[PDB]
Amino acid sequence: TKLTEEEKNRLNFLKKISQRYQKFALPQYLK
Repeated sequence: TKLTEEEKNRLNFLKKISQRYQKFALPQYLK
């Protein structure tokens, strides 16, 4: 597929970059 794959990738890319992107702001917690 073209949607499932991409959507499935975002979950990996986000979690992959999250490792380094946790100080810039971290929108995770409430805002």
